Amino acid sequence: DIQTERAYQKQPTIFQNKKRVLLGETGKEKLPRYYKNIGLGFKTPKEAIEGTYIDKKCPFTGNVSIRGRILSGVVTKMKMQRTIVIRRDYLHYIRKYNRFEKRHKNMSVHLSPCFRDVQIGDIVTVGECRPLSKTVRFNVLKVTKAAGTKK
Amino acid sequence: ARGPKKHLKRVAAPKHWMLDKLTGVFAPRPSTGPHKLRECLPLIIFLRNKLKYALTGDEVKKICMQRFIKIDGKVRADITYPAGFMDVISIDKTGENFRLIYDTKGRFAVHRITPEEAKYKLCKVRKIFVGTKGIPHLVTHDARTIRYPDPLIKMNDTIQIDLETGKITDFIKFDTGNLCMVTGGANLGRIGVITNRERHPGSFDVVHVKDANGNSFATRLSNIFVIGKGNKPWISLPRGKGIRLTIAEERDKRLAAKQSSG
Amino acid sequence: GISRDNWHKRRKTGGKRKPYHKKRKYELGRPAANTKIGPRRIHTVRVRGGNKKYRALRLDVGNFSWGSECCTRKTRIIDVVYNASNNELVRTKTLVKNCIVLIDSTPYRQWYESHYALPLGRKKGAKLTPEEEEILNKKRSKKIQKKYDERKKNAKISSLLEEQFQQGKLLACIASRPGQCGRADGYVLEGKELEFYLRKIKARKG
Amino acid sequence: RISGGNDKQGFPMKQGVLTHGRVRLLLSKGHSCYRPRRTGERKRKSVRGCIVDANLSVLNLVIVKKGEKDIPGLTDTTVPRRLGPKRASRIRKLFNLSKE
RNA sequence: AAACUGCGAAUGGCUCAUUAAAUCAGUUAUGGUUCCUUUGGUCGCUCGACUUGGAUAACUGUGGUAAUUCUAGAGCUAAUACAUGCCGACGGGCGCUGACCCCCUUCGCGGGGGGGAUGCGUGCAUUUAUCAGUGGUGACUCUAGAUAACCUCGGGCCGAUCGCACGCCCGGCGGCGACGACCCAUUCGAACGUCUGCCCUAUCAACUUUCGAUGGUAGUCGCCGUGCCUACCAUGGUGACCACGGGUGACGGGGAAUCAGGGUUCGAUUCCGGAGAGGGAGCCUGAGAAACGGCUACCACAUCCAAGGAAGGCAGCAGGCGCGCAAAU
Repeated sequence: DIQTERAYQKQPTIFQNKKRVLLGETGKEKLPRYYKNIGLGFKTPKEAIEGTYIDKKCPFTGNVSIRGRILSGVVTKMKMQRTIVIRRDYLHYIRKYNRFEKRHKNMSVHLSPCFRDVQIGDIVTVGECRPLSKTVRFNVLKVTKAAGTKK
Repeated sequence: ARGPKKHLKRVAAPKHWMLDKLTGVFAPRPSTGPHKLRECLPLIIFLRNKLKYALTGDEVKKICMQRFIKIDGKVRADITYPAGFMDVISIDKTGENFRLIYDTKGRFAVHRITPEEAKYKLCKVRKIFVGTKGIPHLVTHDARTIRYPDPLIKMNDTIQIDLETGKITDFIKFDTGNLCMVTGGANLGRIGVITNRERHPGSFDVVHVKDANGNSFATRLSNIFVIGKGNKPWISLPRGKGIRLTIAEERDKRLAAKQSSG
Repeated sequence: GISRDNWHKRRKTGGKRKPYHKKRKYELGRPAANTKIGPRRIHTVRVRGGNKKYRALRLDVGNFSWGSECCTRKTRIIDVVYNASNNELVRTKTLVKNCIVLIDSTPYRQWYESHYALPLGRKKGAKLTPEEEEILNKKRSKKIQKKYDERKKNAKISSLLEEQFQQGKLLACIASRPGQCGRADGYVLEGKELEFYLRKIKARKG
Repeated sequence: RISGGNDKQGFPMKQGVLTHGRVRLLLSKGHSCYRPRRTGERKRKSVRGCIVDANLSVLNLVIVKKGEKDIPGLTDTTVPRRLGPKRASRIRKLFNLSKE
C-alpha cells in the first residue's frame, strides 16, 4: 500500500532504526508517529495519529505551518491526486445599482489522505500556507459532510 | 528604486513632525537608529522648532558638534538622530533636561524635568531571547540588549534603567490595575488603567483601557506602554495629565482663558 | 543569463501573460555543478549579501554517519550505484542529495574492534596476522574486562550489514547538497533502506 | 633583453599575445595598457602583438651585462640617490644593524 | 596641490513607450530569506613579537601615434593597500582510553566503593547523524543542552592600525577617543506570497496540453517556498457568474470638473508605487544595478581622420531642428 515510487518515504523527525536489546518481538515493529497541534482551536483527528501514510505537505504530519487567513468552500472536483479544488461563492456590491451580484472564484487546495471520507459537495475549511505548488497555497483543516448521505 | 531611499519630501513627512508647507521641498530624513522613521523625532526638528535655539540648518550643526548635547548619557554628533519615546535629553551648561512624552493630542511636547528624574528612563521590553552559553537576553523597544535580567520580566513588562550603569533597578508587571498609556494610532497620550485584555489566537490581542474620569477606549497589544503600578505614575506627567478633553470642553476652556486674560 | 522568473509561462487559466519588465538581478540562475569524483576542487562564488557558497566540482572523502551505535568517521567515496531522479546520472559519476553510493568499510571496522572487541570482516581462512588487537586485549584488570563483557553482552547487528562488511563496501546515502556547502556528508543505509535500495539495484541491473 | 615597444600607428605591445599583428581584447584591473576610471570597469582595447617585425616605430632595450667600452651617452655620470628607504626594517637591512 | 587607500555615485531629476488581475489600492504573512550605515550586546570563554615580507603610486628621466579624461620599457619609496603570522591568558577544569594503587562480612576466588600518572578531543561560525526536554508561540524539523565528527588552500572570527592630555607606584602599570572585525537583535528597507476590487468587444465560444498546460515523487539552481528547471508518473486546469482572443486616443492610486437626490467625464502633470534611458541581449564591481552622465557585440542613425583607426547616445538643466492649433532664459 505504501512505498510506491523510486525513493523511500519517511518522516525526518524520528529515527526508525533504533537498536533494541533483542531485535525480536514484544516491543518492536510499532514505529512512532510524528504529529503536532496546528492550533487556532482545531483538533487533530485520529487518522493522523494511527495512520500509515507519509506526506511532506500535510498540516498535521508534515513540515508546513498554518498562519494567515482561514477560509471555507465547497468541494467541486476530485480528479488530480492529493489535492482538490473548492468553490467560494460570494456577493459583490455595486454603488450605482444598489443590487448585489454573486461571483465564484474556484481555486486549488491540498487534501491529505487523512481526510478520505470526502465526496462532492462537502463543506471544508482551509488555512493559508507557504506555496506548495504553482497554484496551491492552502491546506484543509477539517471536513464537514453535506445534507443527506446517511449511509 | 534600485536601493534604499536617502531623501524625504516635506509633505511626505509624518504629521507629528509638525512642520509647514511653504518653507522647503525636502524634510529631514533621520539616520537609522533605535526608533522607526514615522515614530521618532530628529534633533534638528526639536532644536529648530520647539526650543527655538537655532534658526537655520547650520546653527543646529554647530550646536550639535560643539559637544553641548548629551543623549541618554552619551554625546551625539548627528543632527538627524532619531529621538523617540522617553528619550532623555540633557543640556549640561544651562542645566535643563527634557523628557519626551506624548501630550493630550497626537504630537510631542516640551517637558522640563529635574536632573534627579533625568538619571533613569522607563522603557518597554519587546522579546525574550536565550544567548549562546545559556544567557537569557532582553530586547528593549529602543534596541537595548541587556544581559542577565530579572527572572520575573515577561514579554510586555516595563523596566527602569539607570542611564549610568545600564542595569535594571525596578520593574512593573503587566496586569490589570496598572497605569498605562498608548503609543500610536487614533489614541495617543491618553493615560488610563488596564481593565480587560481579550485574547484572539492568530491575530492582534486588543485590550480595554479606562480613563481616570470615566472614558474608555480599546487599543491593540503593540500599542501599549505601562507607566505605573496603580494610580501613582513613575514619571512626571505633562500638563493636563493626559485626559483627552473633547472639543466642547476645549472650547469652553479657551473661552475662559480668553475672558480671564483680557 | 539563466532566469528563475514566474512570468515566462502561462497562467492558471491557460492564457499567456505579457512580460512588462526585463530580467532582474535578484531573479538570477546559475549553471549546474555536476559534482564528479577525483582530486578535490572547490570554487567560491559571491552571492547576494556578500556571502560565499562553495561549489564542489570534485571530491574524494566524506563524513558519513552509522547510526546503529552513533559513530561518525571520515570515509572515502568509492562509486555511485543508484540515483532516484535520472538514469543517466549513474552513467556519469555525479553526486546529488539523497543519492546512493558505496563507501569503504575500514574506519567503522576499526572502531568496531576498538570499541566492542569483536572481529568484523576477516573472512575465514585468514586470521588476524599483524598482531595488534590481542595486544590491546591483554594487560587489563578485572574491572575493565567486566566492563567490556557487560558491553559485548549485546553485540548483534543486521546480517546484510555484516555481508557488506565482508564485501568491504557499505551502501551509503548523501544528506548534503554538494553544490551549496561544498562537502558530501550523509549517513549509511540501514534497515529497510538496505532491502529497498538493494531491490531497486537488482531490478535495474537485471 | 628586449621588452616593450610601440606600433607605427602608436599601439603598445601586450606581453603574451603570441601574434605578429594587432589583436583586440578586453582589459581589466591589474592588466597592462589599461588604467581604469571606475572600479571593476572593463574596456576592450587594441594592442600590438609580441613578435617583432619591420612594422614598428620604437623599441625599448635594457642592459643586463656591462662590457668594457663605456658609452658617453649611457655611462657618463652616476646619479645620486633621490630618496632612501623609509621603514625601520629596511634601514636595518641596508645598514646591517644589530638589535641594540 | 599631487597620488595611493576607503566611501558615494543604485540617491536626486525627466518621461508615460510597454503593461487590462499584469501595475496599483486596502488587509495580511516571512514559523519560507538577505540587509550598507546607525543603536545595543559579544570581542583573556578556544589548551595549542620592544613589530615580519616584497611590489606599486606620486616623483625623476626618456618615447610613439594626425588624434582621446590614450599610455610601455628604466631608477627609488610608504600603508587602516597586498600578504605571512607569535607571546601571553594558561593552572588547571569537561569527557573517552587508562598502566595501576588502596578498604571489607564474604578464607582468597566472586562482589561492592574511592584515587588515578600517560595518550586523544575541547568554544563560537558551517555540515551530517543520534538522545533528552532553560525560555517562548495559537501552533516547529524553534532557541538553549549532550554525544560522534566535519571545518573547503578560490580557506570564518579571536586587533602586526592612528591621535590628544598627562602620569602614580618598584623595566613593568594607567584615562578619554578614532578605525576595523565573526556573530546576534534592531533601523532603512527590498523581494516572494494570501483575500477583494480594473475600459470596450461575440463580426473572438471554447482555450492550454511530451516547445509545462494541472498535480505527485526525488533532485539542480536560487538568499529562501515553487514545473523556476530536470528524470518518471496520472490526464488533468479555466470557461456563458464571459475563460480565451483583439482593441485602447490605457501607467495605477490619493484626486479634478460639473452636480437637488443618483450620476457622467478626466487623472501625461509636483505626494506614493511601478517601467525605461534607440530597441532587444549579456555582464564586472558593489550590501544594494541586468546600472546606461558603467562595460561588451547587433541593427537604425551618426562625428573626426595622414584612411591605418579612434570616439558617442539631453524621455537631466539651458538651447536648436523636425513635428505641429499648441508651450519660456
